[PDB]
Amino acid sequence: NHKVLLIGKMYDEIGEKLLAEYTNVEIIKEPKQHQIHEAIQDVSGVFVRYPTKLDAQAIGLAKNLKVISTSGFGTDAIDIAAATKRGIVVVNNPGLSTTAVTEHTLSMILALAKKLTFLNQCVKAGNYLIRNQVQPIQLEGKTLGIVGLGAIGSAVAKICSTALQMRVLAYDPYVPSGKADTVRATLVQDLDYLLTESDFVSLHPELTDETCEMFDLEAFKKMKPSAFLINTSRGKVVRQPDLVTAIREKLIAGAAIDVFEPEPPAINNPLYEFDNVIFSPHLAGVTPEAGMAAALSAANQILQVLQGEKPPYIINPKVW
Amino acid sequence: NHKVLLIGKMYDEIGEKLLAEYTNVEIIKEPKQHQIHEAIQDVSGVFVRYPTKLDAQAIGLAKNLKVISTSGFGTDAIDIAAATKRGIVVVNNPGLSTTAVTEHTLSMILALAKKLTFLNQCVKAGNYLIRNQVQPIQLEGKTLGIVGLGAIGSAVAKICSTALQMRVLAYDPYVPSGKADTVRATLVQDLDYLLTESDFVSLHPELTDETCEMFDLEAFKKMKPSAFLINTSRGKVVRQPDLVTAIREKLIAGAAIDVFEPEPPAINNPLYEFDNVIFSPHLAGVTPEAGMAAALSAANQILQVLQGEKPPYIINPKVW
Ligand SMILES: NC(=O)c1ccc[n+]([C@@H]2O[C@H](COP(=O)([O-])OP(=O)(O)OC[C@H]3O[C@@H](n4cnc5c(N)ncnc54)[C@H](O)[C@@H]3O)[C@@H](O)[C@H]2O)c1
Ligand SMILES: NC(=O)c1ccc[n+]([C@@H]2O[C@H](COP(=O)([O-])OP(=O)(O)OC[C@H]3O[C@@H](n4cnc5c(N)ncnc54)[C@H](O)[C@@H]3O)[C@@H](O)[C@H]2O)c1
Repeated sequence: NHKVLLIGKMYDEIGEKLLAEYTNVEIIKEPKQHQIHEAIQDVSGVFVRYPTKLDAQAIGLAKNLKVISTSGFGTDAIDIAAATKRGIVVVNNPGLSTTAVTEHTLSMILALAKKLTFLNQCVKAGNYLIRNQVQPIQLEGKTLGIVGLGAIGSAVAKICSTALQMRVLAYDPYVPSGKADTVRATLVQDLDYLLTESDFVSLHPELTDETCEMFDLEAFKKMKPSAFLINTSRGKVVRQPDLVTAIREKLIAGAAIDVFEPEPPAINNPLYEFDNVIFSPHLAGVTPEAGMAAALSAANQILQVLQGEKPPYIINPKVW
Repeated sequence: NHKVLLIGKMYDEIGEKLLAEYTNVEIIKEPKQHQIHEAIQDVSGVFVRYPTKLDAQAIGLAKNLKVISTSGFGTDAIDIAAATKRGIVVVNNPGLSTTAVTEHTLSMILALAKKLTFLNQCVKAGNYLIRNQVQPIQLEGKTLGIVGLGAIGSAVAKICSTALQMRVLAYDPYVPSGKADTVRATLVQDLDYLLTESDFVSLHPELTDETCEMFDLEAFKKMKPSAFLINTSRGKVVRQPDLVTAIREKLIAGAAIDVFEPEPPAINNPLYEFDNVIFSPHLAGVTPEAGMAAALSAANQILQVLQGEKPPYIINPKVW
């Protein structure tokens, strides 16, 4: 009966097999615009692999379209306004990768502290004697500043405070101090104190008007020159030209970045030049386990809409 | 009264200041052989920064020499036989870097699981789209095999089993099963079972005739092709040409290496070619905190010998 189009593969094939048991599924990978246009014309549901964009032209051509599902939390690459105008349900698939992002964050904190990429390059260049000039940092007793004490911020705080014996400060205007106590952190109401105290600052807030570009030049000026920034949250929490300035002018010692603004990043991003900035391509939340959870959630919500059942994660509820 | 020669700096200046309060200290850095010969002639004590060698010629020229201290555990670069022959006390400074090496090991396990160096290179090359071909590994529920359940092996096991929710197996013929239970690991008497079960194998044994080259080609053949090797113990625990073969032939998925055989490694080490092997220059145990502990221990033992007091860590006790 119903046809479904996957614009990009899911993060695990289980969701494709689930859809195929109930609908006629077509998958297109890294498609050109004309392939989207030809394949979307008669489908009832669409899945979009982040960060691929789904625009008003494609939505206008999709004469039978009832539901659009993203692959994870982010919907900024979907023209939601055009979908809402045509009564199309947009769902996302959030909150299914807490463990993945927590582990990734720990990996990046440790890689910066142990100067992993730099020391690796030195040894492979024949400069083992770099060990007379550079030492790793011991995490024990250092201060980690967490911005955003939500699901991931809490999980990172708990591991860093207990297993790694770090002092953990958390800034989050919307939680009680008891939430920080639970994970052996201290809630601080003054972001300036977190900035001046922290040896590592890791960003985990929801992206809002309040947190958009909250990490700008003024924030980097307050950080310790020896401190590192980690961002696995959203690219727009950081003002990218200001991070460039902060790295080049040595306002901070380095950064680890999994998220970008814009997404995908341009090929000539000015941050790539700096050996003390390390990158991953928005993969903090994409392990096989997290991908399977997100694939099942995306497939289930598509099937729900096609059967007239309300899905859990509607982004534009006024269409229902 | 007494003069002391530092062949290389200590890992922290506190030990140099402690020595200078009681002796006349000279420091030479990355010295040529003739500088060692001229500076050692009349000193009562010598400190040697790893992995610098102190040979029979230098010891024979050191007419007043009473004590040699290494910087850490390893004494293989000292001609102990020549020192013992002249009645010279050799001390090492062991067991002061458990936390440093534990943290470093975690950093390397996580960096391999999250494909850190590879994904960083891809993004900086403009290949963010590598995220359609490569996914990180989620550590939760995977099996870590620890070889050697001593101070560092136990500390790594405890963090990986509790904080990271890994299944931990330990091989160590000289501990009771209760020691593994304490850190939420399982002791296994069959090394083959650890090899076939593990997704990550991390080496932490003492180097003995039994553990020398225990990780040879036969061992790599039993490991999972998807598994990784981590070595922060001693270079001689691994048969280096066999690790080269294992990496090139894809018997294992990668490795992280902090220790080398020989030390220092040659500039054209065949392992450097492989992007899935990451290196650090024998720095797992050298944070500022661990360096300060080792520097104080080295300075104290030198001063002890110069005052006729027996130091804790004599390597050649038959001279006392
Ligand atoms: N890189 C990835 O692949 C990936 C995957 C999942 C989530 N994320 C992102 O990671 C971040 C954390 O995810 P989560 O599941 O823990 O979200 P969450 O909703 O559980 O927690 C977010 C926290 O941000 C806090 N916050 C709101 N305004 C703040 C402010 N002005 N200052 C400080 N904190 C503020 C909220 O009070 C909340 O506690 C989100 O931005 C999420 O979209 C990224
Ligand atoms: N990379 C560095 O900078 C650095 C720093 C400190 C220590 N190390 C090395 O790390 C390793 C671990 O150090 P540690 O302080 O935990 O030592 P430790 O003496 O506390 O423990 C070593 C363990 O090895 C075990 N062992 C002995 N024979 C074994 C065998 N055949 N198979 C498996 N296990 C066996 C012993 O029973 C013991 O439990 C040592 O080789 C040490 O020299 C490296």
